[PDB]
Amino acid sequence: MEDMILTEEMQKIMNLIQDDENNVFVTGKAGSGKTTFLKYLIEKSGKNCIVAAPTGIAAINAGGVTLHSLFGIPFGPITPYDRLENKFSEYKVELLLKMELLIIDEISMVRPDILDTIDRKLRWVYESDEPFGGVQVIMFGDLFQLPPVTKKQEREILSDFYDGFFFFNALVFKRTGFHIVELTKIFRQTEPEFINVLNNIRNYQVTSDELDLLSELKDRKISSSYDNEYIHICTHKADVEKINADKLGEQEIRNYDIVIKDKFPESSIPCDLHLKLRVGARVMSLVNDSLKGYYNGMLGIVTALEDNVITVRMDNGRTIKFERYTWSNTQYTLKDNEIVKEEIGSCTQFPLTLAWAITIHKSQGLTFDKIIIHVSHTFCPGQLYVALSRCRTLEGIVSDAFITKQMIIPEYALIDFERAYKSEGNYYGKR
Ligand SMILES: Nc1ncnc2c1ncn2[C@@H]1O[C@H](COP(=O)(O)OP(=O)(O)O)[C@@H](O)[C@H]1O
Ligand SMILES: [Ca+2]
Ligand SMILES: [Ca+2]
Repeated sequence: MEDMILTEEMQKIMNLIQDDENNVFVTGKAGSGKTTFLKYLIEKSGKNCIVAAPTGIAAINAGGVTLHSLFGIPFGPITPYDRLENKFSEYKVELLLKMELLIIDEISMVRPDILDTIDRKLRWVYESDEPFGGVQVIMFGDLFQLPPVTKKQEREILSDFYDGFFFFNALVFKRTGFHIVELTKIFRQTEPEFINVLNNIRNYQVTSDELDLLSELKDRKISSSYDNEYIHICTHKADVEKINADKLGEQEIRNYDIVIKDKFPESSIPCDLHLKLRVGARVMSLVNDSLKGYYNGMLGIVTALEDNVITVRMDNGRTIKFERYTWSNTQYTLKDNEIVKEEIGSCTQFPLTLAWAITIHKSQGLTFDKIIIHVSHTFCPGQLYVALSRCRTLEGIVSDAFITKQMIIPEYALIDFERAYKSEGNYYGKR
């Protein structure tokens, strides 16, 4: 990227990371430039960086590696007194010993014990008492997107040792801490009234006027149809697959298989395994290409299907000839005494997926012009905030049922964290 804007908030982060004793939590809503600024921070860093993330898909998109493979972490809850098989290769040890700056993306998807397992592993390899073995730690993510639901079993094992199931509850943050910088510029568009409604909801300050706006979002006619430009945002996987497949149909179906090359983790695959399409299918772009003119999350309609090209007319009116795309699975090594990346696998497939409907989970980090919210009549803190936040404006939202005050379920663990650091020098943990 070459026309990137350097905001005062981004420079504040760069100012902070100069002092290599400073850890930093970089946060902000979808569209506030976290992924782009991450890349900038990489390039403009005089330090051997490693980028890691808690899922393969997020690792791949950030150009990094999973936390579990980087540090050899067993899958499952781990107390501070569960003993680790600290078996690392001589190369992994040498690599970790050259890491000066660890960057964790999607920090809010990191279950807290994993940070502590990481702190322990680094202390063992550095033979030090300093948290994370003295390595500087930068963390990127939206504080207000919930992590994976805690499985009934992890719940029981871990509650004896932790106060909460958010990343800042890691025990290491009694021994170290971090500055917080929220990115507040939304580059795609700037919408005060909508942004203020989202914030009022997440802070449980909804005014009676705002409660009335939510009521007017209901529209049975629009929300029960599938031929408009609205995308159905639903919580459950089954509902989205039902809607997408129902609309796809069985007549004149074209199939495109994923091509795997060398070593690629199944759960890191960010595309369809068997992309099935037809002329007129509603689809979403999965990757960004500024020169070709599409971005991750752009919606369009298939108009032509050939062997190696899928022609799509996007919502903005442009026709685009999509070709297959190759995601690279990389890992870090040492070239001399410098950390570099090396490809160990790839997968190849058209970067499009059916998009009459998308899950709340698959749409993490995306915004759309027009959404139909399916009210999750269950409950759980923060659901309605997440669903509303999938839109770019207030006027673009439609609901399948009336939105009532009781559907606003606040997450007080998060409100307390925000208000506590905002009044403690934008810093959390030990000084
Ligand atoms: N520094 C920047 N200057 C100009 N545009 C930006 C900048 N950062 C992000 N954008 C724009 O915002 C959109 C995506 O932002 P992104 O980096 O994905 O933010 P996030 O990860 O917070 O969702 C793109 O349209 C991109 O061009
Ligand atoms: Ca992002
Ligand atoms: Ca240090």
